[PDB]
Amino acid sequence: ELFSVVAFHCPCSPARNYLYGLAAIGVPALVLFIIGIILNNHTWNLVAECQHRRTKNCSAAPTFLLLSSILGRAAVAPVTWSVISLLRGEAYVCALSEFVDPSSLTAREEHFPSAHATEILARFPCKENPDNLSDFREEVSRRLRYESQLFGWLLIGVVAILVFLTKCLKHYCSPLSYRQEAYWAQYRANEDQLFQRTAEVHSRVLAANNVRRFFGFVALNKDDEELIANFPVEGTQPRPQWNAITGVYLYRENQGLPLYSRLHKWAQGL
Amino acid sequence: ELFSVVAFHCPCSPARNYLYGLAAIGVPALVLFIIGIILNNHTWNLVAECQHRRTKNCSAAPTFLLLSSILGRAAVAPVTWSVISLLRGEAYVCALSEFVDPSSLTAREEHFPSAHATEILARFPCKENPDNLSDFREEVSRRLRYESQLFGWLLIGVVAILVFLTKCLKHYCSPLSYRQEAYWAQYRANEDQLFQRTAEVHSRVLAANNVRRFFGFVALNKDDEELIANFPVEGTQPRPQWNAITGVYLYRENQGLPLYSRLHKWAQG
Amino acid sequence: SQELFSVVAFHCPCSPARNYLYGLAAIGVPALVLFIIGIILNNHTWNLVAECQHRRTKNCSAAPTFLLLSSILGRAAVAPVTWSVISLLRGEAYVCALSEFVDPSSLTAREEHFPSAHATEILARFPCKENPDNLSDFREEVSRRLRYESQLFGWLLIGVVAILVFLTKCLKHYCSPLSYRQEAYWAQYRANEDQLFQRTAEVHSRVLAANNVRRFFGFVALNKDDEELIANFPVEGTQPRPQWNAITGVYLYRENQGLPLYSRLHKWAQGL
Amino acid sequence: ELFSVVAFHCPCSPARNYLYGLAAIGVPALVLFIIGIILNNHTWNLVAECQHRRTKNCSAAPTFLLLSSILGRAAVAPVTWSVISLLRGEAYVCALSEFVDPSSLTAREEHFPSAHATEILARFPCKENPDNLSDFREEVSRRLRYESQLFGWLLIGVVAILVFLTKCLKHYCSPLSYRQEAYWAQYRANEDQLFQRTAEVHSRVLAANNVRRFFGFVALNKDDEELIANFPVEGTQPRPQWNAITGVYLYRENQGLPLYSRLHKWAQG
Amino acid sequence: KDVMIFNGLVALGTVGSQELFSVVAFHCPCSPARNYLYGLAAIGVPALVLFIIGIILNNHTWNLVAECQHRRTKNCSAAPTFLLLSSILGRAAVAPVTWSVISLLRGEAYVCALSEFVDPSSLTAREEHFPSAHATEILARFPCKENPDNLSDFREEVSRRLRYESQLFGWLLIGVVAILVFLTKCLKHYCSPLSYRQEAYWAQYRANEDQLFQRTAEVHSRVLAANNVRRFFGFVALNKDDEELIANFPVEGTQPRPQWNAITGVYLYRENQGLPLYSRLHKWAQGL
Amino acid sequence: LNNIVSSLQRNGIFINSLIAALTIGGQQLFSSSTFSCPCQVGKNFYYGSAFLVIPALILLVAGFALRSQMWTITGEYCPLECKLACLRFFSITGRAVIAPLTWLAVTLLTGTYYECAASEFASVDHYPMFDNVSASKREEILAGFPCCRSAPSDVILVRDEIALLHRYQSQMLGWILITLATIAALVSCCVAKCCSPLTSLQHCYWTSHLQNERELFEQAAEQHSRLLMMHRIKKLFGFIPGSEDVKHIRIPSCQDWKDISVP
Amino acid sequence: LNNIVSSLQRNGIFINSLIAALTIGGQQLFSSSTFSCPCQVGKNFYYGSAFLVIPALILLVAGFALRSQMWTITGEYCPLECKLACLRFFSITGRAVIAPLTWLAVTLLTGTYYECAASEFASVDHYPMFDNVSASKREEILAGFPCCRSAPSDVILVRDEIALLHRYQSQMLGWILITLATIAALVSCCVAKCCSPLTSLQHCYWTSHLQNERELFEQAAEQHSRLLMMHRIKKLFGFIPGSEDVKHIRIPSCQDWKDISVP
Repeated sequence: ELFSVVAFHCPCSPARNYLYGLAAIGVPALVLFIIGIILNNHTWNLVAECQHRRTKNCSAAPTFLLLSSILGRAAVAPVTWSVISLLRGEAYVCALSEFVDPSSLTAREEHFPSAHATEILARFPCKENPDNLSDFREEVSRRLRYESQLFGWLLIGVVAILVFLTKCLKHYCSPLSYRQEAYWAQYRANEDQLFQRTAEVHSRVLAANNVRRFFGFVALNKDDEELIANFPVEGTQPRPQWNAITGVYLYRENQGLPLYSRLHKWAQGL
Repeated sequence: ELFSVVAFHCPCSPARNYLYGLAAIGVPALVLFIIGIILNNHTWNLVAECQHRRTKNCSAAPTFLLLSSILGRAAVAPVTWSVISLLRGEAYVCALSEFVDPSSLTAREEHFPSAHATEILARFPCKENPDNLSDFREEVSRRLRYESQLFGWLLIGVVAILVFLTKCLKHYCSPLSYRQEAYWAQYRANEDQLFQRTAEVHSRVLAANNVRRFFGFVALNKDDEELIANFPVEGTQPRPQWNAITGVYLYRENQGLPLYSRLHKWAQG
Repeated sequence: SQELFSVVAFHCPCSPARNYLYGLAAIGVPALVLFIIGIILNNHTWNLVAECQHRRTKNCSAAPTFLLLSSILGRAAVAPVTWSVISLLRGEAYVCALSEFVDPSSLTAREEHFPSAHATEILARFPCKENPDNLSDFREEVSRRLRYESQLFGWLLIGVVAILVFLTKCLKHYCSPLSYRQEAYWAQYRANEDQLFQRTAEVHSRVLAANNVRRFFGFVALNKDDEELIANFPVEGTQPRPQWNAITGVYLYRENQGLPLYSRLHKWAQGL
Repeated sequence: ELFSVVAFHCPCSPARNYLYGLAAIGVPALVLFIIGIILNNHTWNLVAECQHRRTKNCSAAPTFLLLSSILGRAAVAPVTWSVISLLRGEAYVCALSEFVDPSSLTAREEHFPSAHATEILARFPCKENPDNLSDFREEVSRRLRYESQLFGWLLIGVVAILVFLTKCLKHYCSPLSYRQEAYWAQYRANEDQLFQRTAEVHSRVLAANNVRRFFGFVALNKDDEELIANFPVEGTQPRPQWNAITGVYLYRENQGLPLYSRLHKWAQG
Repeated sequence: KDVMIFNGLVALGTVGSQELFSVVAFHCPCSPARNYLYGLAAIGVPALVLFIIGIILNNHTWNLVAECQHRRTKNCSAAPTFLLLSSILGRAAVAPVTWSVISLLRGEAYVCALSEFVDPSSLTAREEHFPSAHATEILARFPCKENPDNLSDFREEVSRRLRYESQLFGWLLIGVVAILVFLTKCLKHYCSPLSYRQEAYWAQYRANEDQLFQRTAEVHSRVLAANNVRRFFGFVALNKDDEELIANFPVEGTQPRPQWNAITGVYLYRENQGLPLYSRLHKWAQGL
Repeated sequence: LNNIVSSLQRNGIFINSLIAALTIGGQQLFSSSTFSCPCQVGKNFYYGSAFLVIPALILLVAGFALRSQMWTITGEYCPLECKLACLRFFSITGRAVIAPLTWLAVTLLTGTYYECAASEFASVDHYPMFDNVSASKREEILAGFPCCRSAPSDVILVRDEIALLHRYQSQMLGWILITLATIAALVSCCVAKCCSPLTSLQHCYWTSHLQNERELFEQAAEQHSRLLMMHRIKKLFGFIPGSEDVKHIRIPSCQDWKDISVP
Repeated sequence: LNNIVSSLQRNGIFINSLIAALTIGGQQLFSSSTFSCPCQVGKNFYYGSAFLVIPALILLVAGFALRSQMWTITGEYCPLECKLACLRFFSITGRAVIAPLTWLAVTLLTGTYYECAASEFASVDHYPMFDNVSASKREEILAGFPCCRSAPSDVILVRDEIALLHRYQSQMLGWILITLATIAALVSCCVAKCCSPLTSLQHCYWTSHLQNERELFEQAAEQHSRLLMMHRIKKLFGFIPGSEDVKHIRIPSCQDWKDISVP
């Protein structure tokens, strides 16, 4: 019942629930937004870019074209949570039930009291309303839910246009045809998955090369014995060599031919 | 349950629900429509055509045949969602509840109050009406649902006629016998399968040849060894070479023998 | 286990100046117990201790200790937080703690029918439902404001952690001289060495046990798979304590001849 | 079932139940404590060590740390049963029911009789109280149950710190790096498993020779002959040699090389 | 181990039987000076009996008798007697104790016992209301649960105070047996001449030899009988397994009568010039 | 798997436990079905007493008789041979007498049989209610209430007390009998471990040898009879049955059937 | 597995127990279905008595007749041969008579048959209620109440007592019979272990040999008949059936069918 713990509980109190409405919708949005940045590898080679130069000589022209991608590939997660809450309507109705104008209620005559209008309107989300106002609550509850469900649908539309706008500009302003970018897209993932796979193996071989020197032998599984018998190592990769394959790469052509990753630029010996 | 999330909940209010119903059906259609353009590769190369020339050399009339294809193919998503909502009728009745004329109401004598008309009619879809008007509530509910379904059945009828006119004229005015077009339509959908398939293989092979020069070897599975052994790579293809196989292509013939795709045109030098 | 869960479940004692002591214990102590478990299992805390033991002079400065000490708590302070947060979101712990501190005049939803004879006593009885029926509206009112005050803090606590984690992660990559990518290999090396070490320690343990039993019983009984172990992995003796003493201790990237060494063991494997 | 028999039954009687609470808790703790000592192997060679010296030749200080291991390992059962009883609270309320000060009672106006304060306060846990004081029976029970749970949580906290304190100092004060203790611990477990495994094989072979010598043959299962053939016995092993590989053992070095057990010391000759 | 599971099944067996017994057949005779004897017999009689089948079914018991009858001098050393006596009790005397404690723990056995002895003047919460002549008789009817509701107030305290005594008494019994087992184990190891690894090896050997002895003895009976069948018919019909035994096991013949007597009785554990002997059977083979 | 069951069947304790459980179940079924406790004043002790003794006696006789070896023991009866006969007789008796002991114990523990049995023997002079100057109706009602007659005339409570008393006594007897039985077993075992000349291991081996040779000789006798009959057929009909008969056939006449009718 | 069942089938005790259980079940079904206890004053003892005896007699005759070997025993009847015949007759009788004994015992234990049987024989002169100066209505009502007629005229309690008395007697008879039966068995066994010249093991071996040789000779006779018929066909049709017939065929004429009609 982990989902049962994070379930919404509207605190019916004036000037108080909309804070809770914010902090029970914004915070999971902020958590989801942060996770998107942290797990996105394109944000670390950005940080390591300004780290190693220590001067920030590079201007904002190459940064902004990448910086949007950092948020874009990550900002989807908050939106698909922000929109879901609005569609459910629970988040908005409890947030704004205090602000309903006591002169804008319909479907009933002038039966709304004026002693504590904000207080009595604040308790509508909790259904703790006297039966003489049940018409009023089912009017405010359905009206506010509209406003949320209207905003949620509108928000989906705005993303539905920004994505199409971006996907057009990213293909109209870039100097490469899309069929070549798909290759360049199919190369970044093809290399990275090979790199991670080959990093683990060259780690294990180096490890088994040290434990042996400490025990005289190394315990390895039957399939792991193939690894040592196939991929011998002579040492370690120097730090400056490790420092030339970290960072941001922007389509540097070489002698009339293209290079698709910063590693590739080093592969030719550049 | 995502069904409960995207459920159509009618806000019974005057001058308010039709605005909601407009944005509760049209917007998903817009999203469905946007998806169709984005995924359809026939629109990127049309965009890619506009970027390389930078001058608008190509005339609009030759491109209108392809321009109608992207909109036409993607038009299923709005229609298959606009129609389904109309036939269900929930979207329309909540939208047009407040426009029903009280004087033209039937099935009952002239006892309909007129002090606040739109307020009562707006509340019909939510069933929040006194039972003294239940006959009126049901009568408007059925009549409004009738117009939705009649509009819905009209909508599907119009699309079917449009498809019939489209396909009949497309085959009539095309300069190739329809049997050849089937072979052609069995080519572009066949090249793109091979071209995608070798795109990865000539990528992964180029991936391995880069890691190996760095680490000193490359981890591979049993199948991947065949990729490196059978298909060796030497370098990369020039950027202008990539530029010659992207865009639109309209049956340019060579010497009297057809070229079916722009890549095939480049394959003859 | 329905019986085990029932034992640990919260039982709020409705009494003044008493429940918030229990509320402190019913959450703080399980947090403290979880935190202690976090320290012990963290292998980095032991070679930290062993570093403070072998040198006997406090050779390392604050900076080498500070950088590691952050990892000790970070890999371990998760457990208390995911327990403290889960408690606050439930709200039962908080409402029991502060049920005797709401100001009676701040109450609403009812006129000044709130008795002032012994305010703290009647307020403290709210969480256990032990309230007069005439104040059931007040009981719910406090039962919601205090639930809110817990829940807002529970969500607020998660937000603060979600900033520190991002701030800590960003600062480490910007401050460490290594590229982020080389750290991934370094992380991928400590795990491989440790797993191979522990697995291969067992085998070099069993062989020594097998060798010693043979001298006593006159022979040794092995399973089908253990028979290969004796022949494939023969040993000649043991390893001196100083040799065991050069591989237990915090290691921070001593480069050699321009080529990195990734752990104490690796430095020893080069005889440096 | 078993739980029904050993189910706590509070004797509602003054000056009497707290005796029952002690026995219904201490005795289960005392019994479980004994099993901890009895099953533990490190306690017998400790006793067996006193057998051979018989004169306290070895100092008590080096052997103290083993005594810390025997109590620590065994104490899990009494604590995990003492804690459970405290958290349940049944033991404590019946233990301290009759000691609640009537003056400090609250949640009710002063209707508490003083004719038999202890007696009526003794009968509270067993529902044998006047209903006019039923609120008191809830008030006293809740306060007492509060005290039990606080002690339970404090106790588990102190055990939590002591486990850490005795594990922080043990690594600090031991003369070996913690990794050597990792090998040493993995060696001890391996030795005992292999040592016990050979005992079955050595006995079964030795018994075969004696039975063979007296029936003229032996009846064997499928793998017994393999045991007989592969592992023949040439005799037995002298008692004093066995005595050299029994008893406690401290880390002692030989020619700059460690010896992890007496059996290792014996095997080195 | 094998010993613990063997004891565990017996402990479960009596507890279930005790639960079964306490349901079908236990009716406290509410008659003065009759339940008291009935209560005592409701505990001791199953206890004394269950101890008896423990002695009879123990194979080692007759081994003690055989040596005692053969030697007529009790020449058996203290240590082997310590082994056997602490073996039979640890294997047999467990059952009565488990029955004894659970009977006390449930309390229905004891509540009958001291119901006679309950002091009418010791009652509290009200003035003592019992005639000087029928006070004993009315108390004897308390356990039957047929007492009038007027006497129900006084009955519950009495039926619980004794039930308090039973559970407290039952727990105290557990303490004594638990302490004794701990005390005996230390005495067993302290007074033994050989370390526990030797004791483990020896007791582990004793099971293996006797298990080997039993299997061989049954086979030796079959092969000896089969050979006599051949002598009496001139031919023998055997299945696959038994026919292999006769071809693989030659018949040594009949062992001398003293040889059989030499392999029964108690073990003197006389080291053969420093070489240990772990049973009489082992000594006989190494002796000749 | 079935070999394990046969191995446990060889365990005498298991078979005796099975016998005891079966006897207890049969006794319970018999009591719940066909007891009815006849309530006649004249001879009611007879019915209960017979229910107690006759089933025990018939079970004892059945246990003694169902063992075939006791017939051979008696035939030998009608040095070491006497000792061996005594040992075998004691061992067989044990299983012969376990079941009736179980029946008596369970019947006494239940108490119904003793309740209806000695009911008219109750002492009523202590109770002042039973005056009965007639001195005959007293015995009538005394035998009348225990069976099914409540007779709600204040006597019911009295009768329950009487019932209780008898029931109490019944329980004691059962346990008393149990005690004696166990004691007997012990001393009986003493004899089997005092007068026995063979060793404790010698006795078990000898018994296994006896069972093995009995089964072996029975199999050999069956096989010898089979071979003799085979020989009779191969001498009469001229061929061995079960083999290739296509060689020769005697075709016996009418006189030949008479010869094989001798045995 | 089925071999074990056949092995237990060879156990005579098991088959006799099966017979007893089947007879008890059949008796219970017959009593619950088709008894009805006719209530006529004139001849009611006849019905119950016949229900007691005729089923027992027919079961006894069936048990005696269903054993084929007793026919051979009688044919031999109509030295050692006499002793062997006596032993076989006793052994077969045991199983022949077990079932009717079971029927009688279960019927008496149930008591209904005896209840309806000797009901009119009850003694009523002791009871002062039954004066019946007519002396005929007394017997009529005496036979009338036990079957189904309650006749609630104060006599019901009396009738129950009478019923009880008869029922009590019935039980005794059953057990009495049981006792006698067991005693008979014992002394009968004595004869089988006193007049028998063969050893106790000799008798069982000899019986196994007899059964083996009987089955073997039956199989041999069947095989000899099969071979004779095979020879008849291979001499008439000229070929052996079941073998390669493609060699020769006799093609017999009309006269050839007459020759094979002889046997």
